[PDB]
Amino acid sequence: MNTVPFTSAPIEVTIGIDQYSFNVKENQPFHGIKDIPIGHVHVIHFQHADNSSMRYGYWFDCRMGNFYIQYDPKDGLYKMMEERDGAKFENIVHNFKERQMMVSYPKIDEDDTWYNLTEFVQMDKIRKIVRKDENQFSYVDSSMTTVQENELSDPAHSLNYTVINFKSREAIRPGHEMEDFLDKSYYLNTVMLQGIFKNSSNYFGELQFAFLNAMFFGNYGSSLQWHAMIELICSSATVPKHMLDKLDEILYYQIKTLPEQYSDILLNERVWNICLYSSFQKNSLHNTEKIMENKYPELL
Amino acid sequence: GAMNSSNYAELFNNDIKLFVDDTNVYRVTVHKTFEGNVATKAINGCIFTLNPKTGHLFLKIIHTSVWAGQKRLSQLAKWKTAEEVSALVRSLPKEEQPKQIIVTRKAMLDPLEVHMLDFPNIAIRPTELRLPFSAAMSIDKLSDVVMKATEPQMVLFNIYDDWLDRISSYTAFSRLTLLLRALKTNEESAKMILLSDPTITIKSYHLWPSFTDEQWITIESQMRDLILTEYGRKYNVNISALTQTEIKDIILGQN
Ligand SMILES: C[C@H]1CN(C(=O)Cc2ccsc2)CCO1
Ligand SMILES: C[C@H]1CN(C(=O)Cc2ccsc2)CCO1
Repeated sequence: MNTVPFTSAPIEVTIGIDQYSFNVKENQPFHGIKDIPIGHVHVIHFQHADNSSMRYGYWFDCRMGNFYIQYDPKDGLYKMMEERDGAKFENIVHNFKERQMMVSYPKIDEDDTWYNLTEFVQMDKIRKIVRKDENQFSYVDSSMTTVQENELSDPAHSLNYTVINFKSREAIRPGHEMEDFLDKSYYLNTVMLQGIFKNSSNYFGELQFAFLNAMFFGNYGSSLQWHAMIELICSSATVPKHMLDKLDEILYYQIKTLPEQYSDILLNERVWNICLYSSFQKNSLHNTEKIMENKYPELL
Repeated sequence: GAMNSSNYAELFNNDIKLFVDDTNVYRVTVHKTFEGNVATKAINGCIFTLNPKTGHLFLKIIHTSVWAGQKRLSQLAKWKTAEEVSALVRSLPKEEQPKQIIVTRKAMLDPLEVHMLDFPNIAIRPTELRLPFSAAMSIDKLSDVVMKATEPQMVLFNIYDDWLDRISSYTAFSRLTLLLRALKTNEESAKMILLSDPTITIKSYHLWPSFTDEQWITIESQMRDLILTEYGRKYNVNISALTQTEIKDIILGQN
């Protein structure tokens, strides 16, 4: 189990760690988060008490280095940093645990939620979507735009998700216009899976990362990407049986974790009704259809 | 965006544009089978692709053989229409290609947009006007060439005959839409109006009779009356009680 030490908490803030959250008061004796499960990516995120504007946060993997948080009073935010001096790091870390100045990552043993939301999410792929190579962790916030949003403005600060566009020459073979538009199997299987993502695991990891950035930061472009990647599969007549079964599980845990009160803004009514009731896969997503119908019947 | 009454004049500007109407592409007769079930028989159809500024009509004849062995024909017809409009554009020199294509039915938008992805600078637009181009098959010489076709074929017409020598395209389009609206509302009476007079004939290279300017004013009046007459027969309205303001709106409201 790993630890993320905070130099201090000079401003009142709600802190997120994966699907958990807790409040820290202005100048409260908080020195970080302990017992973080090794083996998964994680996200530590922030919403200032005095300005809910800009949720922001950091994707990280404790296996890739020793990371800590320190507030920057000039830039006005909690920043992640890497500590290269391992013995300094272990030393400070031990002092705060001995003083019980850290919150414990609160993983119930029955619970597989975080794994099931991040099964296919890899830090290496995150770092290709979020380009900032000098750091091993990745900053995301509520306002960051996607490369596709910028096509339809600062390129350094963008989310470089894979562009999906159903009315694009990439999606549509000359001569197969009706076929390729009404059945997106070519675009899914040959262009995206074989061509760009190489395998379904990488496709699902992007889908899961887009969902998490939509949920944790209210990032609109991420929400668009999550829905595009679902719709692409649901609108394909030919999908490997194992991908459909995995997608059903992925979506089930996503719908299960979504805060009920954010469903009106995080779920696209058109996409979900199409996917669940009209698409080629309308009968292939049993678990997702059941939780959707019992939890958000309004949306349908 | 969409084309409606606020931007009427854009149709008659110098930016090449075409209307595409797909309402006569997939045509059927419905009949009873020997077993008492119902079946359809396709008949020849046509794409109606019109430049409203010049009158040029690209009439692609859709022979019933294009449907052989196909499923979901009403859906296919939209894509076939789009395929053929795309092929027409690509066949035209660059300086003749349209800047805008206006589809009379919004179901044509995605089919045409997808087929035209290679032409990102051509705008595909809907229209709120209810244009009566379905009545094209009430123009005898168009209906004839469609029903006689034994293979796919493109035929070119000027749907304004020689009118543009004497009137503007805004007036020519107004005359065409009034004629088509009347033929759609009461085809027998409209043809009676157009052909009642033996002394006025249709030139071999024309679609409509050779009316003088004054006779066109008479014909246009008789067509508005036909639209008003049918309007009253339909809704059981005494037309005699109607005021001129009420009439403009009834006739204008049809398109
Ligand atoms: C540089 C600062 C860091 N600080 C911290 O508390 C944050 C920290 C924890 C482990 S590594 C960094 C204490 C004094 O030394
Ligand atoms: C010049 C105008 C003509 N128009 C019409 O529909 C006129 C019309 C209306 C009812 S019977 C005839 C379409 C837009 O352009």
